[PDB]
Amino acid sequence: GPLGSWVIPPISCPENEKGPFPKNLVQIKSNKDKEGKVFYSITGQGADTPPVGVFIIERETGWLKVTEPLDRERIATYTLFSHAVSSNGNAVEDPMEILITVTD
Amino acid sequence: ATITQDTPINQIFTDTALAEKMKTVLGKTNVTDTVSQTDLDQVTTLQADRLGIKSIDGVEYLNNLTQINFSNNQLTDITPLKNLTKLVDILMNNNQIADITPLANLTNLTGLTLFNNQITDIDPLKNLTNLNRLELSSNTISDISALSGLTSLQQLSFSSNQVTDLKPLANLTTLERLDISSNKVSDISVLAKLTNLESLIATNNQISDITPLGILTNLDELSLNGNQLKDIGTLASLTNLTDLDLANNQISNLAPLSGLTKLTELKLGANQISNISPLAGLTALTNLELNENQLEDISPISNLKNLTYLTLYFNNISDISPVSSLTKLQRLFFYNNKVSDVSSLANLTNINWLSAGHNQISDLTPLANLTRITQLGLNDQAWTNAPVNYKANVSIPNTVKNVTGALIAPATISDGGSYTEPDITWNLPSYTNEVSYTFSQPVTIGKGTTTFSGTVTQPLK
Ligand SMILES: [Ca+2]
Ligand SMILES: [Cl-]
Repeated sequence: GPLGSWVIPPISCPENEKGPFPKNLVQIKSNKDKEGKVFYSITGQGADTPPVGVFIIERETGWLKVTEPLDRERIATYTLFSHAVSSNGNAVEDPMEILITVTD
Repeated sequence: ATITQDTPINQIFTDTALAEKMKTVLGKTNVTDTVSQTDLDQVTTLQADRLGIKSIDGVEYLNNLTQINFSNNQLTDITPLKNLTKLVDILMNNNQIADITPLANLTNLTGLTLFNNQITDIDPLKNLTNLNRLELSSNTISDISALSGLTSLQQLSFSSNQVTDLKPLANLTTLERLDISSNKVSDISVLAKLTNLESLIATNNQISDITPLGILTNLDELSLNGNQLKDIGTLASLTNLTDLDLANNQISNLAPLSGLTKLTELKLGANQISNISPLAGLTALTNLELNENQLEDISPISNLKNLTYLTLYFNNISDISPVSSLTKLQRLFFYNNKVSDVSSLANLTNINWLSAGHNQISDLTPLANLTRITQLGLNDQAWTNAPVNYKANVSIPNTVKNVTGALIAPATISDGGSYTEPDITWNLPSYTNEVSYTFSQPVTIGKGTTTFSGTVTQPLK
């Protein structure tokens, strides 16, 4: 199923956060990291399409980071997808849709 | 630096992307329409992020600029910034910037954002003493000596560089928020000076000694994920902590955590813990992560009435029933344990993520009303029956029951055996020590879909 070996906490970030940026939100994890290295990426609006790069993921460690303060009455939500590959480029997981809620 | 006579925008701003912007910013229909110096003087802020800008030639003529965002461009050269001394704030992350000497005299700066460039030498920062926020992650900095007089700093990152030596932080006693993650940091003794630290992030380093943190009593967030921590006795002094990340270390003794009752997130996965009794008064937890340890008795967890997120995967757990107390669980992970009876999970009305693969689960009926599930996992169960006596015609009951309450027919059956509900029947000529069977059955509960699968071993006497 879509779950696969995904392990991911719910994601909601306050608007007007203080630096320093980038700021860690959650660590995205595949439990297939037990068979070998997994490499992490994200796609979606806020990620690879406008506004690009509001969210980034560290490609060894799966740290999902916001790179600037958010404003709730501009975009109150964001939908991304996570991705896990092996050294070989192979998907070890089915991309997971991630909801990021901007909070008070 | 100033234009005299009306001049086409596209002749001040040589960048296609940037003349396009400055056309609008200055209020003009065409990139060729002229502007004078007075037009240019009135631009005091500029948001030119994410415009694919390759050059900022021309920005020197905006002498009254106080605040700029050119993040997420393709800038390398930033020399047109040299004389813009009224600048107070620069956001310039995610460029291809190598040389920052043009910043050297931008003495009025309070905010300087340079992460994701290719910067090595930060010596041009040294005179920027009005700085209170500085961000330098994801560059190639080995030496932070140039931060030593930056004694107005409050917020400071240089995660993901190659800085071992934190000595140059010693006098930055104004710091409140620091990130030193992914560096080659072993020795955090200097951080003992940073008495005003409220947030410290130091993931993916080589820190084994945390006694420097002891007098850092204003810390409310600490992340020491992926270190070589074992003795965390020091943490018992940090009573303001609300967010503690200690995953991927060597920690077994949690008693120093017991009094840290303001914690709402604790991460402790991939450690060496068998005892979680020190955790039981932390009733304000919403997130707890306890995966990849040595757990068996998780009964201390029943106290933690507020948890919405719990990880428990890769332990030695048989009795899952303490979690049934935790009425507000939305995501539960226990892949790779020894759980059989999942019926206590019945009282988890709010569960969305149920991750229960590689356990000893034969019966899904008690999960039938868990209809908010949107992510499910149940594959690769296994169990070994108590042995039964070898007979040439030995037979055992299929016990594997789907969520509907119907038995799932075996997928395969060893030794040429065969099935007629409910029974599996072998036809075995000579003694054999064991027979087996597999099952594999796609299933959806609410909206979470998995394959429920397993291998059942039957030893024979
Ligand atoms: Ca792990
Ligand atoms: Cl972990």
